[PDB]
Amino acid sequence: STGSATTTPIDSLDDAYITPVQIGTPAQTLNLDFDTGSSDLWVFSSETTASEVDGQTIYTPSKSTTAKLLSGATWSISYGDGSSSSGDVYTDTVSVGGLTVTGQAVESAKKVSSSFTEDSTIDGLLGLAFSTLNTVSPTQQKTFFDNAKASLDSPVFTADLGYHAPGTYNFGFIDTTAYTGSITYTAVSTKQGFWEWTSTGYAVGSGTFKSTSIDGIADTGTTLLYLPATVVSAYWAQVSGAKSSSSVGGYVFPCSATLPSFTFGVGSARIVIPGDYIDFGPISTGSSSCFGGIQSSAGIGINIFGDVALKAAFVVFNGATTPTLGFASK
Repeated sequence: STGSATTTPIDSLDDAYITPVQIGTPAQTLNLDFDTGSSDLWVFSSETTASEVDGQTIYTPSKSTTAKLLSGATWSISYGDGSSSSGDVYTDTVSVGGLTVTGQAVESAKKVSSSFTEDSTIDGLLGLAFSTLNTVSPTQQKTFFDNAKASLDSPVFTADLGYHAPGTYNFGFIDTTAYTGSITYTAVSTKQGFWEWTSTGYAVGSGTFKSTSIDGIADTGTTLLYLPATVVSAYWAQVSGAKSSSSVGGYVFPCSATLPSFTFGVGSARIVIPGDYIDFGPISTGSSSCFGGIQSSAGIGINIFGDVALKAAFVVFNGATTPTLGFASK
């Protein structure tokens, strides 16, 4: 089997991407944030505290003839941005782009943190990291990809995120018309539960490539590119007037600036992030200070190849017995 679904930016900045997902019988379609940096499929639901729902579409398990409470199971998750959610668990039929999994754990939110309530465009998350990170207790549950894997034509999914435009998540096949050149594959460590890999270096604009190992994670659920402070300083030093602002929370730059590109290495190959992709717009409405799309990871503990980086590539998440990542230009 295969599946193919369009993913759409939630706003004009590409802060996140939503992908329609069919849950239950008859189908309830929710728009979920596909997150290769986490491993829970959770949804706003009829069980979510009413004051914490503001415009999201909810899953109502009592209206699904295939829903079954997973007795005793609870979940609770915290994300790198400080947001969180928790609740109980049903199993139900879940379909993405024509690919159907029966008995998928659907984690129903009883509580969500304010940032989720305040974003009416995201009805939940669909985790695509390794199932070892799934938070369901006392019986850890598998991700949608893990459950689908055996049925797929090939044990892979691909992320083709758009810049200010829709893109595609495919399951079970590699669309050879969706990229240019060849796909360069690179080794993955699953020791932390992530799609963790080592970039071979970087360049700023037309500058020379610096060969240096940068370990980080391919994370579709993180907006920005978080890299070591040395690398980030080298980038922003090429933007007149850019500076790190403690009060704003990162590097800002004059909105009148033209940003240089940023290149990262994948083996001997190179992925170029155009300068435009690094502009996240005014820090507040009407400001002439703009927020940068490349930020320091120094306070995170891990480097994160988020959407800023991934949207410049066609990305293969190869879930074979020994997982690998592939990157192609497009």
